[PDB]
Amino acid sequence: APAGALAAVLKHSSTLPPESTQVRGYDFNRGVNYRALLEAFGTTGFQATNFGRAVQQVNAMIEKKLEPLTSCTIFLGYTSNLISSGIRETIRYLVQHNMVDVLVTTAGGVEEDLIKCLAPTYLGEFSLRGKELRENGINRIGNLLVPNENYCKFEDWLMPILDQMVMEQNTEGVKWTPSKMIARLGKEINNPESVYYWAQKNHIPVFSPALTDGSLGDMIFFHSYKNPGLVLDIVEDLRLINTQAIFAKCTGMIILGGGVVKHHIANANLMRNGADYAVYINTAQEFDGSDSGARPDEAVSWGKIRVDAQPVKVYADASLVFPLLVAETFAQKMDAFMHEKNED
Amino acid sequence: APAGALAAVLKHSSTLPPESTQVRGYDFNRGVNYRALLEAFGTTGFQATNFGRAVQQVNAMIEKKLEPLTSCTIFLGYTSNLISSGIRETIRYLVQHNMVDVLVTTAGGVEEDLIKCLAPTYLGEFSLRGKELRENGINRIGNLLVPNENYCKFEDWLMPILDQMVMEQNTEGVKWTPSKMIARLGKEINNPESVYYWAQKNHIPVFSPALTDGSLGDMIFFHSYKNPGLVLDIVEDLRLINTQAIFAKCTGMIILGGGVVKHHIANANLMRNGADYAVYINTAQEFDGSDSGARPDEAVSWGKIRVDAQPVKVYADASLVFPLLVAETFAQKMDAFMHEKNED
Amino acid sequence: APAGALAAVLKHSSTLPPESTQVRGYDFNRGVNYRALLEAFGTTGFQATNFGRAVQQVNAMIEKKLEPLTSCTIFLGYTSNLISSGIRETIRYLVQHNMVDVLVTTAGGVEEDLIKCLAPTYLGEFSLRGKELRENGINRIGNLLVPNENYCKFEDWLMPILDQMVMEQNTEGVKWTPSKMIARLGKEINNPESVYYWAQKNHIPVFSPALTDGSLGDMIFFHSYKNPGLVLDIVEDLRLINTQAIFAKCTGMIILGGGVVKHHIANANLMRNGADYAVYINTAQEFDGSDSGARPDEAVSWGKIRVDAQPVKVYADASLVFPLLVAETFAQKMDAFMHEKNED
Amino acid sequence: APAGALAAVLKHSSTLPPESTQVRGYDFNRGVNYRALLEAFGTTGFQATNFGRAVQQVNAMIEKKLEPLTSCTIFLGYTSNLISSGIRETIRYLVQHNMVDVLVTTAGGVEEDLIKCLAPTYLGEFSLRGKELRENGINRIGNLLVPNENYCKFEDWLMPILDQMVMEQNTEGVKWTPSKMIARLGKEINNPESVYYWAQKNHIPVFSPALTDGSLGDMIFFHSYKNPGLVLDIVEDLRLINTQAIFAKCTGMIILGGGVVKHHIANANLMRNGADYAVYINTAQEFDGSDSGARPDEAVSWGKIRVDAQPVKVYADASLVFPLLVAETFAQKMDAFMHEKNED
Ligand SMILES: NC(=O)c1ccc[n+]([C@@H]2O[C@H](COP(=O)([O-])OP(=O)(O)OC[C@H]3O[C@@H](n4cnc5c(N)ncnc54)[C@H](O)[C@@H]3O)[C@@H](O)[C@H]2O)c1
Ligand SMILES: NC(=O)c1ccc[n+]([C@@H]2O[C@H](COP(=O)([O-])OP(=O)(O)OC[C@H]3O[C@@H](n4cnc5c(N)ncnc54)[C@H](O)[C@@H]3O)[C@@H](O)[C@H]2O)c1
Ligand SMILES: NC(=O)c1ccc[n+]([C@@H]2O[C@H](COP(=O)([O-])OP(=O)(O)OC[C@H]3O[C@@H](n4cnc5c(N)ncnc54)[C@H](O)[C@@H]3O)[C@@H](O)[C@H]2O)c1
Ligand SMILES: NC(=O)c1ccc[n+]([C@@H]2O[C@H](COP(=O)([O-])OP(=O)(O)OC[C@H]3O[C@@H](n4cnc5c(N)ncnc54)[C@H](O)[C@@H]3O)[C@@H](O)[C@H]2O)c1
Repeated sequence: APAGALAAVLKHSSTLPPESTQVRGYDFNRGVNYRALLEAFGTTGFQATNFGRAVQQVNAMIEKKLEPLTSCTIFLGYTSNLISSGIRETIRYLVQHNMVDVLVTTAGGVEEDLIKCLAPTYLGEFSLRGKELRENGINRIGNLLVPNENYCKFEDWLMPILDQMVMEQNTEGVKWTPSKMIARLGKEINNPESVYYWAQKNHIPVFSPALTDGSLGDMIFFHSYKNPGLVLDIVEDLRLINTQAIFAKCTGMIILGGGVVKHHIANANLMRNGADYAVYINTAQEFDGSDSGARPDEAVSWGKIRVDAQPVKVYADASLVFPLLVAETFAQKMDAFMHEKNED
Repeated sequence: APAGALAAVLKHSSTLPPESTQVRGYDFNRGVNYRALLEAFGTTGFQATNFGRAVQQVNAMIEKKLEPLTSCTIFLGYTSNLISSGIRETIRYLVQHNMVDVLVTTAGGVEEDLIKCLAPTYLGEFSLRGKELRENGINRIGNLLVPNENYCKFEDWLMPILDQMVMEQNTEGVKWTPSKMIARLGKEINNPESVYYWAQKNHIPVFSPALTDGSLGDMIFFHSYKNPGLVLDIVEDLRLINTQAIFAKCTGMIILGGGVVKHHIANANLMRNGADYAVYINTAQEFDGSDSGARPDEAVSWGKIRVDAQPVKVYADASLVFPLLVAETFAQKMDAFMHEKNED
Repeated sequence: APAGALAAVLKHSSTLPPESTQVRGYDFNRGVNYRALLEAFGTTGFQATNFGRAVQQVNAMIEKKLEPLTSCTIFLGYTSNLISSGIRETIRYLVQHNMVDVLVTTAGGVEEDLIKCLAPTYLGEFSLRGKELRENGINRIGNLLVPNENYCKFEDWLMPILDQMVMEQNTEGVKWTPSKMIARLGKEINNPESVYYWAQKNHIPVFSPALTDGSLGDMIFFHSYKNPGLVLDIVEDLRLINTQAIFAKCTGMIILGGGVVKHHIANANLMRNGADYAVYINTAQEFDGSDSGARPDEAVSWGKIRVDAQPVKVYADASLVFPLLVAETFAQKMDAFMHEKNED
Repeated sequence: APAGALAAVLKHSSTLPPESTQVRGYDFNRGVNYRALLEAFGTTGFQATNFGRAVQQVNAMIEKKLEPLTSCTIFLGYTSNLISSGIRETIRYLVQHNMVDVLVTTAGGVEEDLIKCLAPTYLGEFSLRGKELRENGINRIGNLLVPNENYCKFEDWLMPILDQMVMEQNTEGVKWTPSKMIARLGKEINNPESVYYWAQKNHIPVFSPALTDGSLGDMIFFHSYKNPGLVLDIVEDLRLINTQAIFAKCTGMIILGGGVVKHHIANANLMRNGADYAVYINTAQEFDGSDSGARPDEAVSWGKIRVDAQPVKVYADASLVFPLLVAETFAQKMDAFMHEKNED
């Protein structure tokens, strides 16, 4: 056999350091121990290992936090489609129990939480044809369906609030911004199933720099005809979110998806020279040079994540991953959170 | 041989309709006829066929347009990373020659066009480690590099302009919005290599609902300490972009990337019950239910693309695709555009 | 407000049919009921809903099966990297308990199961540089590491077996094929942690048309110098796998990943005019026209999946998804499987 | 303004080294100079820059080659769907003019080249429903269509050849392997539009370890009933491809797509301790730990690409990219290739 071929293929290797962990998956001969099955993800490899790390990182944020400021300010960011899905429930649970500090989402992420209190969203199919659905006034969101009557109901609900918002702006001197508006709609919806109802109630601010890119925008638009003058300033909200990072004792970032939401949170944390913890769950890829698809390491070069931080990115659909992450982290510390509130 | 196996595998088929086109790629035995090679993409299959269709669709927008209003209002949308790349040149060419009507981009998409007039962006690698780059103050964007000194220069350049913007707001009654600001910075940069210099000059509006999510935002933030009060209203800009769709004789949408940009343009066109032409070039996928990754058909269900329109989506990095699309469309009609301006 | 704008945006919609299911995620206020949390994936939307469907489809295969033939022949296919990961354990569990009928994997999928009985694979990082690792003789597989000494040990282990295989071929008339070889190596490894040890023991055939594309191939190659003549025929294995589909009472397909494995299983089922059940878990996309990235519906056009079947594709990394699918399906029916074997 | 905030954001940076290249895209004010537009991809960034590098790397392989052995043995690998597309023409052009040395493809990649000489493939849509198409006996491949009558014609064409192949095996002692078979079918098809007709004619071997995974396999299967005994050995083909790498003066790898094809070529080059040049064009991602989605650097850790080589991976659909790469490389050196053959 060719010598060089043998040498190339049969190259010797010294052993790895003792610290090395072996790949090993959950053994179902033990039966189904869900906690152990989930912990086994850590040694399963690929994205399973990253999920395992995300659980450790989020648990570290929480532990730091349990040591109005807290020991660690957690920013929770998500894209609109996640509020359309059932992840809306998971997010509402975290906010209801004051487990995160700052929320930032896109317009869809705001409006659809309120609308779900008015009418439901349904399961559909990715394959459903647009023409046929439009003839029925049904809007398609992935494999989910939002009947357009939902937005008609949203309009009926919202208009009276916009009348009052412009009145208050003009007679009471109110300076409206996306966060102030979102807090208002949250108080107005007055429904325990609402993310913003709870955020408003727990004084957790919600940032959304492009609040006008959606249904709420359409309503603001039409309403501006009979009642012109409403102003939504994005500058004041910039100061608010940035100062939360700046004066935080320590920060963690839990970001689902990419775009403005992801970038906006990481830019705020650059103001303090980087977040101390960062966990991402998104399906974007880096090859196109997009910010949305950038590995957490690129954020390190910008100084948005501390050079000594251990950021984790899980490549996967959050609808699948987020509830499992919450089950193994926040949900496992309910007593600790309550204890901090004097309820345990 | 098993009968049912034979029947299943050897199932007969009638012939396809005469209208059917055969798959066939460019024959290099002809040598290199670039125009024919590009036209051959149409019958090559997969994304090549979609690129071929995108060329036909954009050419249709242009032809309709050549028949202050024009016969077809073209909205050009792009994400920030594309202005970081050399596609910034392609976009500036289209705007310089008044070939598109409305532009919408994200914050990075605005600021980096101006900054490139102050200092350049360089080629780097996706692999460059964040820690090492940060120790040098180098920001990484995909396989591109933006030295942080660039933003320091941006700050020196921008501050005087922000002083004047707040002065004008307070003594001259100016109501600032993202588009008005972008037009101002474009006039200020006064450089022929600037996209916004040309947009401002050709009265092509630029929308950017989250103009604060970036460097310009950081500068607005810091500046607000010595000179507080600047207001950036996103509501008035909503009326402006929506009315462009509403009063357009016909519309076309050329969108690179996804996120707010893509959604914002399609929402404006819903105001006229859908765009007449739509071409997309992005790398997002639909499985995660994201708006960014939605096939053009989902937009049809919302009524953002006319049910009778033939939208085209090319799955590919625009840095590769866009210059070829411009070469085969707009660049092929320079004389026609000039003719409309009485220069031919 | 513009009339047509209002009409377009405020289009009415009738209600959806009563059969419609509402999107709703798990409510953590209930605490952590893992079974309910997993069942809630079904109404969470996006890939979570598809995972929910995959569980229902696999449970249907199993139920049909529990009604040497069985009521439903399940083909289990997987790519090499999944045997490198801890999913190797999940697969071995299914095979150990005779829960699937036919296995098909690539070369890596065969050899690495045997090698893990000789030396372990470790956790590494996607970021580890190739040059540095090669200087140490460490092979990188995603975020996993395979020290090259592992293959040296594999060679020491395999050579004696290859000597015997060629002897038997030449003096005992044995006609070697990939499946016969894999069964032999499985018997030889004689380790309860081995997938092929169990397959061989439970008479579950393993197909691998390109068994030579890997380490086993390198060893076959070098060995052919001192002991030439070994023949591995891929034709006989074709008859074997095809006849399993043809004479099956009913079939189900559980495929992880794409490529040859996925295509080979679906082609065998075309021989019976399509599989009755099909569940896929892979991360491939359809835009490039690849077979690996084709939606299950394309398989329907070929007649590889029955037109009346309800195939499910989950877009996600199987290292994350497969153990959860097994927990909710096969692992929940251990007693039923044992009952069929007279052990309950 | 907060000091630490200013320090973090306004961090100074020294200038980059003089060797740094600036990002800059093609300026269409020059008109359309296709050669310059393509060369400009190099400084455009993202995948455009990688395409630019792929052109330089392939040109280096060719230059080395122009210095039966040649100075550089080029392995050309591609997946089946690319032969279904018009890229079949591009590949046939390279083979017709003896520009590559070894070809390796999957089963579909072999059979569909032959079938296209019998009947054409057509343009369809990704959206075409499987049920409807199957009722018509039309097979769907991405946005392409293959009428099933094509395979019926393939069967009529192939059977006589298989009768002879088994006759020759049994009376003339022929030992069949995938490469020997493919050479035979190539000679048999006797059509200048056939890739394998030209490969056979130019003595360019074609490897395909899973030649049975497709239509040719179905035909081999059915034929084995009346004429049993045909043997296709994959071991001898292993020696052939490996020795091409081993005894090559220098090697280059041009791989389109992933899977067996990609892995098989890189494994052969490991026999010589790595390929000297490597260019890849595929859409696979690394996150799932797949070999198909591995960055070229992982191949370096295995020693399949020389540690001192500059491999290039372009993330994009090859139907779009490959013809442009050939236009800028091989097609630009036709005279040089002919010169080496004494035709110039
Ligand atoms: N998507 C909707 O349902 C919806 C509804 C109303 C308005 N909008 C508008 O669309 C704009 C853009 O949307 P976003 O909401 O900005 O971005 P998308 O455009 O919603 O998502 C951006 C990126 O986030 C990642 N992502 C999306 N869903 C994910 C998931 N399930 N798991 C993990 N990663 C995921 C993907 O990488 C994607 O490319 C919003 O600003 C909003 O104004 C969207
Ligand atoms: N990316 C930057 O360089 C940069 C710079 C400054 C600020 N920002 C901020 O980041 C926010 C989010 O970015 P965007 O700019 O909103 O989105 P990304 O988050 O820039 O891109 C969103 C989606 O667009 C698609 N896309 C990206 N690049 C593409 C390409 N080359 N070809 C085709 N498709 C492509 C992808 O599917 C991607 O998931 C901006 O609003 C901005 O404020 C980004
Ligand atoms: N990958 C390895 O570790 C390895 C080891 C030895 C040999 N090989 C050789 O490489 C060849 C090609 O590999 P395969 O093994 O054929 O294909 P890959 O090339 O292993 O995977 C092919 C496709 O499967 C899907 N996929 C991969 N991993 C996945 C995951 N974690 N979850 C879901 N989907 C996933 C992806 O869409 C991917 O593009 C094999 O035939 C084998 O001979 C590979
Ligand atoms: N795809 C077909 O038309 C077809 C036809 C007959 C038989 N088959 C069988 O399917 C098996 C698997 O197919 P392959 O042919 O092995 O792999 P695919 O499974 O054809 O492709 C594998 C990977 O290659 C990459 N890829 C595919 N098309 C690409 C493109 N246009 N540009 C760049 N990258 C691309 C992708 O990352 C993909 O995940 C073959 O071995 C063959 O036996 C396929």
